[PDB]
Amino acid sequence: HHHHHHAMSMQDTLLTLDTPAAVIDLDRMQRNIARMQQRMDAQGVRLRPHVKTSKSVPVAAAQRAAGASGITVSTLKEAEQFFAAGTTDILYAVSMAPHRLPQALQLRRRGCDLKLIVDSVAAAQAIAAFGREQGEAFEVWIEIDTDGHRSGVGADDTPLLLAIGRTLHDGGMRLGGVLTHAGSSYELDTPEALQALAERERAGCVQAAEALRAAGLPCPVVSVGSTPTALAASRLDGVTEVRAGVYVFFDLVMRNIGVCAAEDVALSVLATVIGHQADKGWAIVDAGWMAMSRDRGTARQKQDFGYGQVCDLQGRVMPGFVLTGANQEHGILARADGAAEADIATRFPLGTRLRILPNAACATGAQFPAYQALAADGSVQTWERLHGW
Amino acid sequence: QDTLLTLDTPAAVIDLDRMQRNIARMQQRMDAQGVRLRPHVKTSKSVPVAAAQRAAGASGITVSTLKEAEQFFAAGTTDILYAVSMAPHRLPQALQLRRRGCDLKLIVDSVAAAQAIAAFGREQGEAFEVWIEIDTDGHRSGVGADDTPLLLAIGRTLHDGGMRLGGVLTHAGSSYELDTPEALQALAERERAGCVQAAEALRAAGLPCPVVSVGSTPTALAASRLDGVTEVRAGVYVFFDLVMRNIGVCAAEDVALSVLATVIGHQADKGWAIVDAGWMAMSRDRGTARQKQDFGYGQVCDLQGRVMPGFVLTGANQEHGILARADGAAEADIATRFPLGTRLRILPNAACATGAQFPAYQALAADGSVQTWERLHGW
Ligand SMILES: *Cc1c(COP(=O)(O)O)cnc(C)c1O
Ligand SMILES: *Cc1c(COP(=O)(O)O)cnc(C)c1O
Ligand SMILES: [Mg+2]
Ligand SMILES: [Mg+2]
Ligand SMILES: [Mg+2]
Repeated sequence: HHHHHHAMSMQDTLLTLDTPAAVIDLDRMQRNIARMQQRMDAQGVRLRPHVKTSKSVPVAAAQRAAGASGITVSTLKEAEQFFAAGTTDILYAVSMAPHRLPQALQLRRRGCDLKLIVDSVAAAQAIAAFGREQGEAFEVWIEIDTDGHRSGVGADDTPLLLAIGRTLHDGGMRLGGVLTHAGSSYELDTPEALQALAERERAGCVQAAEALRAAGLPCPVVSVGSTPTALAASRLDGVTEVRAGVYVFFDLVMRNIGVCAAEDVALSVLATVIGHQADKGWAIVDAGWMAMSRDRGTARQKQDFGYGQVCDLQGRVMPGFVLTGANQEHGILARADGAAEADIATRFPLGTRLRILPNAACATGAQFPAYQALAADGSVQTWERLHGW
Repeated sequence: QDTLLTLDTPAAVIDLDRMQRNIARMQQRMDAQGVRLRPHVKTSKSVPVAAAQRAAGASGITVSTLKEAEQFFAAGTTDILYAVSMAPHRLPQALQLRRRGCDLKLIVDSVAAAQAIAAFGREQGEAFEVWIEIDTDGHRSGVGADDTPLLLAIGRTLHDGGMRLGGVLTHAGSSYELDTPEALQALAERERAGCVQAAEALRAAGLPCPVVSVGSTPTALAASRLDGVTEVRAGVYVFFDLVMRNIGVCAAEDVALSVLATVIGHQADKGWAIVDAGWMAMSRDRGTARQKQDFGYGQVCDLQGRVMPGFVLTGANQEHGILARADGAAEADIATRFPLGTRLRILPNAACATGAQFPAYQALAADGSVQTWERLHGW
């Protein structure tokens, strides 16, 4: 059995991978994918996962297989990659730059049903003029600011919403919907505050759609979501789809917001112990910030996990030990409480492998060309992901 | 031709005239000290950047991973120091590089790692070259500078084990917390002294120690004398960054890496311009937050590279940066100053962190044309 025997001899596990490596526990990932799709199905709304967390074709394929409708992307590079992989229904959810209009036009002309978003009269004018010149009715949604976080028209700003919506509609473009992202949910840590923010996000985005429609303008989609508000919303009246992406893996920021446990976290960075400073209680590992990223989202939350929570090779949290510091290719493993562990070298011998849970999975993942997707039998497979623009 | 007007954004642009001045400045300082410069390529991981460093007089390179050793060896560079405590599990990869003809040097700071190297080398018929890392300032790895028994035990393990004990090295990375010439000079002296002290203790015990290697970019530029030292290692100086400007070893105008970004909208009530360089372009590094002037997620410059003091990225989401006044006020009519589609260039907090976010740099020539210079990602 030639292929079998060769593949067996080539197969990696967590003991044979070189470190650092970004490992996806596939069973935890599938539980996360099921949980989010079940919740949206219960709310009677579509799920349009945001692939910026993974930028990985097989990850998005698992989201689609579970029932997802389309994807959200954060770059046109993502739109190109996932359209080539067979995803047609793609929302580019970053305010459209006019100079990217030729690439968006080429993606639509090759058969990608690519939606763009704007929040200004001038961006709507640019799209409509290019669309008229090029004989393309782009679909464009208007981004709404519901929580003061980032881009978007105020939900209560009827004159600007009308001006933008008329610019698109009069200009022969398809005004397809409104969207909002309540990213301020990341500053909360109670179920009450998260439920209230999810209600403000839904209410505001539906308010903007109702004002466009009261002026005779079409607005068939109402799209909301962050992972914390997707999991917290009690009701989604008026909403057609919810966008969420970090949930596929979760991370320690999400654990601190309270929408998951550390044991739901599916992404970890496999690392090796490469030295010590025994008098300071330090183990030095080969996962520095270039593996973890410089994200320190947990520093301002209820529990600071430094550059990440230490787990053993079986993925079980080792409470009390975190990466307290990080240089580029070296992480400093020590007690979070600030005590010097006695005998750090017997606790973590040279060559020991550990798995570090990330502050932010979106930021850790981008540091790696690929993930190693870990199956229940202990084998891994390389799953590429996209870097750059 | 491709230029700053035609590139998609965000893009990581190296101003070649600025890079070359940085290259010349460091090389000239190391010449004046009578030491070799072994640049640390972990800042750029880019073959043409290191080629310009070599053209100006650099001797060999330092790398932070064996993937960089593979890349630079495949491009013809053979004098490579891998300056991260060696993991025994990567010994097969190091061995294959040496057998292929790469003169790859490894480092250790423990008896156990030295025993692992020496046993594998004897079995494989390879006299690995290994330097001992010395801790001269409490920053990271290494044998304590006055820890002679540890030093000698590692040295004897290597040399009596049939390996080539090639040298000692230190990196005084605590230089990054300083911001005065006096304090940088004293740290550079402490770095030099402790590294030299270790070499002398090896030699006094009859062990070879031909290389004494020190450096960080701040201590390379601040050191008043380098007696006893054979080479200096420095990397971030090739581009500089705002961390370095705040340490005081360069000006913002010297920073040769910037991120070209387009204005994609505004929040006029807040005086924000939104740009398409978020933290995925800048990285999450916020090293200037702990220094005397905080530059947020980066210092704004105009398309010509003019620094615009007082505008910085005060915040950043993944693919959106928030450009606003550093003084906290709301710029009145921000959209009339920076209309949609305006291009700006952002100086990074940490050149090593921002560079790693991009698959390639755009190297900007005097005539305004660019050439793409790929760089390495991953392990
Ligand atoms: C990232 C993002 C999402 C998903 O939010 P998470 O909390 O990261 O899952 C949704 N919509 C927009 C516009 C996004 O940028
Ligand atoms: C990065 C590094 C250097 C170069 O110091 P910079 O201040 O970044 O130029 C030298 N030696 C070692 C061991 C390093 O890790
Ligand atoms: Mg995120
Ligand atoms: Mg491109
Ligand atoms: Mg650095």
